Amino acid sequence: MAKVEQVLSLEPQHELKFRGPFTDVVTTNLKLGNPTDRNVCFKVKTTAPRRYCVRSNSGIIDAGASINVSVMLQPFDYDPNEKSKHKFMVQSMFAPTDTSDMEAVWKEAKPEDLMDSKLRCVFEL
Repeated sequence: MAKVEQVLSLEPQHELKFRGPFTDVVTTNLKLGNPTDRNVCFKVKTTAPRRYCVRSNSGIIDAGASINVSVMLQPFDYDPNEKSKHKFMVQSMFAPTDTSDMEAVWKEAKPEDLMDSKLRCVFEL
């Protein structure tokens, strides 16, 4: 668990993308914890090769650990996947232009998010 109010309080849409996604707002706000459908846990690390974004729908909650902060060791956990070459703070090289956008998100407001959001969405593929 974590600061339900400080960290999980995602409802204040102020500054972020543009508005509240349909699936994300509900799924994110609804799933303020267990990100799986089956099994009892929070996260593990290793995941399955989907190349579409850790879904963790199968309830391989052990698979849905690299979702972000859920991890306990590292937000990247790219250990077993050197070919894929991953990293969370370092990810700005792989593409994530949003890294510089982090400060710009609140500084520039939505206008900056819309640009970096559309940019990351297209780059992510």
